[PDB]
Amino acid sequence: QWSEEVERKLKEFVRRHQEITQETLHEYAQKLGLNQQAIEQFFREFEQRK
Amino acid sequence: SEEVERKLKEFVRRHQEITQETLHEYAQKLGLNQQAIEQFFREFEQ
Amino acid sequence: QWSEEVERKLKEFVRRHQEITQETLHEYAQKLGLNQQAIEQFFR
Amino acid sequence: SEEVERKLKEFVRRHQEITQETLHEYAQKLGLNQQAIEQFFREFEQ
Repeated sequence: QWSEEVERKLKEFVRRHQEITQETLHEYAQKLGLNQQAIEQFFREFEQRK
Repeated sequence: SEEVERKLKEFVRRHQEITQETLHEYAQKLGLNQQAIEQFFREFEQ
Repeated sequence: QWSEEVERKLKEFVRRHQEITQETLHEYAQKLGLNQQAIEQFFR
Repeated sequence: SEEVERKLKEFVRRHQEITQETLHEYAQKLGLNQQAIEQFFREFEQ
């Protein structure tokens, strides 16, 4: 035990938990952004054909 | 008619709004939980 | 050297994160469901 | 009317798949992080 190494490891666990969450939420929003662009494009293409 | 076009576009807009609001709420709740554990480590170290 | 309080706080952090996720997903499904049933009940 | 409704079906399906896959990936990454701290503590075992 090093109260030091243990403290370091716990703090890194908490930091990484937040890092993983932020990276996930951004990726999710990006992929949703793309799915939304796609259905918008369909609506336009459908209208063009009217 | 253009009425179908209206309802379908609104369905999609509401789907997006629900998604946006819920993602914001989720991030806020997770952020408070994160604040809580970080505050605990600060206090504990003091 | 071992802190039960630190152990329990960390386990609660992880528990609350899971709970927030499960509750958020459930709420998200409810809200999307209300919206879907509206577009369906528009017809006709 | 029907062809638009079917295309909206695929949008809704795709949004569900994006959400489900994102949740799986998120769980996997948090899992690795939790496993790492668990492994650190198992080093204290005789």
